[PDB]
Amino acid sequence: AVSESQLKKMVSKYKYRDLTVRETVNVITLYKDLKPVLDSYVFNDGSSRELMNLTGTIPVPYRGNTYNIPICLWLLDTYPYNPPICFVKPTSSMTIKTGKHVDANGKIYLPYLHEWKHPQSDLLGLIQVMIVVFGDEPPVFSRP
Repeated sequence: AVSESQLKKMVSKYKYRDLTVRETVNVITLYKDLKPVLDSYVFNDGSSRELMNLTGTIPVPYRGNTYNIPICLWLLDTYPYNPPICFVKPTSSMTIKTGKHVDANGKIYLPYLHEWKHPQSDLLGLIQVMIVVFGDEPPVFSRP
């Protein structure tokens, strides 16, 4: 019950709508898998706010097979800086291989993303980085 029409109304509060709606579509439309979501956050029950996110899975060649590495997407109206946040949410069967980018908090803080600044930031690359980092050695593994 959240079509493109309703999406606009949900992302109307955002400042960079044209960039927030184009960045998401570009991905979900290219990776034909990422599903758009809308979750509002609160500051210790002191103040709420509308927030959009993207949850889905991304294939990956490993061990001679095609594994799926689930990952979530976070968005902001402008704060703290501007760039969208990244997070991972694997399944109970999967795990979180601690490393340099895949911390124990399902975070994906990458150097390429840390020092990332538009106009090269379209969200399309934000997903590609993981496709490469996870394409060499997926951390979501579960030690079969």
